[PDB]
Amino acid sequence: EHYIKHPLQNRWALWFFKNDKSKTWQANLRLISKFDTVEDFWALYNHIQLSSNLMPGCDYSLFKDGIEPMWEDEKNKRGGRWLITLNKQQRRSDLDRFWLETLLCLIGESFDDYSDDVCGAVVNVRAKGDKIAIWTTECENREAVTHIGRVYKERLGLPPKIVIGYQSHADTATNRFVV
Amino acid sequence: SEVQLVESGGGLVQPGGSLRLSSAISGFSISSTSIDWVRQAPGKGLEWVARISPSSGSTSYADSVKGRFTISADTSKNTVYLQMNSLRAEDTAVYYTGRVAKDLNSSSPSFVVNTYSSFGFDYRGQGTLVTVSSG
Ligand SMILES: C[n+]1cn([C@@H]2O[C@H](COP(=O)(O)OP(=O)(O)OP(=O)(O)O)[C@@H](O)[C@H]2O)c2cc(N)[nH]c(=O)c21
Repeated sequence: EHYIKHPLQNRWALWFFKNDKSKTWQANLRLISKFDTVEDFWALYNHIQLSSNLMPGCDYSLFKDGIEPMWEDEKNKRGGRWLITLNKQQRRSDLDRFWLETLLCLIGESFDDYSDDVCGAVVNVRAKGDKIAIWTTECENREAVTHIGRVYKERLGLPPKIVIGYQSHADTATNRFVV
Repeated sequence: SEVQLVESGGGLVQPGGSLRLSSAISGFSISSTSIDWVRQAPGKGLEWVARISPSSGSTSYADSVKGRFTISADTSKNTVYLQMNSLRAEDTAVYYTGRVAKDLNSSSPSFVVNTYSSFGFDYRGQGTLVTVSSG
C-alpha cells in the first residue's frame, strides 16, 4: 500500500515436487509461487518448510519466470547443471545454508553477465543423499559455465578438494566440466 | 499494521555539522530483531553504517563512523535513530534502515552487506538523503 518493494532484476517462480509413485514425474510437479521483489522472496522463503524438513523424495525448484524446471523446456534442453552431492550428515549441517546461498546467487545475479545463462536451481531431498544444482541454458557455453561453477563454489565456501561436476541434461536423461 | 520503515532527518549541512536521523518502523517489533543503518553514495557499493539490537541495547559501527555516529532506539515508539556528529563530504549518501533476513542473522552485518548487499534485507526503507558540502 505505502511500502515500496525492491524489484529483482528477473521474475521468478518456485516449484514443489511431491513423490507420488502412481503419478507421472510431470504430474508431481506444481508451481507454488511467483515473485519479483526482495521482500516477496523472503516472505515466500519464511512461509514454506526448509528443504531439510521436506518428506523424502520431494524437490524445490526456483526458475526464471517462463522456464519450467524440466529438461524438455526450450531453455534447458541444450543445457546442464552444476551438481552439489550431500551425504546424510550434511542434511542437518549444510543443506539449508547451501540452498539459501544458491537462491541468493540466483535472485542476486551473482555471476554478473554470466547470470543470463542461469535458468534456475533444484534441491532434491533424498534418503541416498541430498542434491543441490544450478541449471544453465547451454552446456557448450564453457566461458559462462566455468565462471558460474568457480563463483558458486566460492560462495558456498566448499573446500578446494570437494570437486563439483557439470553434467548436460542430455547425458543425465541417458561431467563436461569440474571445479 | 502494514510494514513501513520511514527514515527522515536528512538535509544539506557543511563539513563539521551534525544531523539526527529517525526511522519510524511499523508492522514488526524492533524488540524482536536487529536493525541496520546502511548508506548508498553515488559510484560506491552499499555501505553498512551501524547495527542495534533494541532488546539488549547491543550496538556496532563501521570503522568509517565509530566515535562520530551513535545508533539508538525507542522500543515503545518502535523507532531507531542515528546521531551523526562532525559530518564530512564522504558521509554524503542516502541513509536507510534495513532488517536483515532472520536466516542470515548469524552473519556479521559487514559480511551481509559485502555478500548480499540489498538482497540480505527482508525489509528496507526508501531512506533519507544526507548531503555534506561547502562548495
Ligand atoms: C529432472 N527430471 C526428473 N525426471 C524423472 O525422474 C527421475 C528421477 O530424477 P531425479 O528426481 O532428478 O533424481 P533421483 O535422485 O530421484 O534419482 P536418480 O536417477 O538421480 O538416482 C528421472 O530418471 C526421470 O524419470 C524427469 C523427467 C522428465 N521428463 N524431465 C525432467 O526434467 C525430469
